[PDB]
Amino acid sequence: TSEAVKKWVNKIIEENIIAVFAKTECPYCIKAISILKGYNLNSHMHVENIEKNPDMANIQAYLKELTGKSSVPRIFINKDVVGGCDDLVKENDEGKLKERLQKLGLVN
Repeated sequence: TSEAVKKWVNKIIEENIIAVFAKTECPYCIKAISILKGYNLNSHMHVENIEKNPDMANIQAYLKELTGKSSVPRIFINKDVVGGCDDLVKENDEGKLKERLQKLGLVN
């Protein structure tokens, strides 16, 4: 159950190069996802809405164990912690996001 939730989160992060944990009607989730889709990352992206899930609290606690925060969006790229939307904005603006994606063969 604790194990089940951890395995499920892990599976999301490990099966998808770009993994975003999000919730319903959240501007910073929407913004982050929109930025990532701007790199045409769709084919390698998975967005999980964790608010529509009976185990929301457990998922958030685990995301905090992994990354230091329980808030959404929580963004992983090839298993590495990017963080939230503000972290993504900083990486994108400073060229770090593009470099990440280049190394993954995702942007030419």
